Amino acid sequence: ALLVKLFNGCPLRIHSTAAWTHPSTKDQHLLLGAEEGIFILNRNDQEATLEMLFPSRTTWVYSINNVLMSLSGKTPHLYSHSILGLLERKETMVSTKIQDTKGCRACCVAEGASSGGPFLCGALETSVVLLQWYQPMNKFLLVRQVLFPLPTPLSVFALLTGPGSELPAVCIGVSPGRPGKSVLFHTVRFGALSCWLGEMSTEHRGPVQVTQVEEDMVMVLMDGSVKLVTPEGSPVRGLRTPEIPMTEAVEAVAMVGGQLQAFWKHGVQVWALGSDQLLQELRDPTLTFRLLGSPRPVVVETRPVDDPTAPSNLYIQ
Repeated sequence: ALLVKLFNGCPLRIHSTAAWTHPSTKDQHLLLGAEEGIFILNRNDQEATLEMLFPSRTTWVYSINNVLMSLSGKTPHLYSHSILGLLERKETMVSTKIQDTKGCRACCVAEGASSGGPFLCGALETSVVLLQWYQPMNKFLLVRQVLFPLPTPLSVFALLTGPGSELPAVCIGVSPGRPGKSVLFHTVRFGALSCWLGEMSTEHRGPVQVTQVEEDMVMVLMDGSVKLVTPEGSPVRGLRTPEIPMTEAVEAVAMVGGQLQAFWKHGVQVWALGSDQLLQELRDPTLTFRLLGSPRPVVVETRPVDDPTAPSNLYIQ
């Protein structure tokens, strides 16, 4: 009804997805970070093929132009890959390990924008690394490494950028603020050493998610609700009612066409604007749904309930 099938019976264990379009061509290819390695999804006519590009286990994947960034290896490192190079090594290294990223547990992205980004932030043990996009070399460069108070286990790990921020800041948690209107972000600027005590609610209740969707708007999933707030955590005035209660046990959310897409164990819901309608909805108790990537593109995974051993089907939005 809403989801378009990409692949039938995927035997891979997929952790992360990102998109890429071949220059001088039309169709974008899906890049997949899997336990089995990095794959590209090709499609000649009505046949889809998953082609391996990089053999190391991969938990995180990200592309900009013709560069693929990845978190890979049994001992994790941040990598950069030439996508064209990877492809040319499979036609019938181009892959560089990045310094000081050994043991990296997680990477988040900030799409600049006024700050001369994009920016990558990798979490280590007692420190974080900050990488900045450097166009003249089409390369991310490590501009700052700093000691940082990292929770264990990592929960929220996102980059927030307010207007006027020269650099993004690190958000490693979120808490309730004004009941049903605002949130309190746990953001630490680079070089600062802060943490939050007391009512450090052990994982609130269930699913939590912090995702900056606009220069001055952050999407927050917390305590069965989705709030649209400023990067400082204030409610976004203009327009009205920036909160949407979740009817389902929503696990993940995304902002796509200015619309809110929610994902839960047995479905996908679409919501409109600042909070009003409910547009489309996909429900199926026989299928276990799982968000793989968002918002560009949205990639969703299904399996028969409840057979996690089974191969999966892949979809786009």
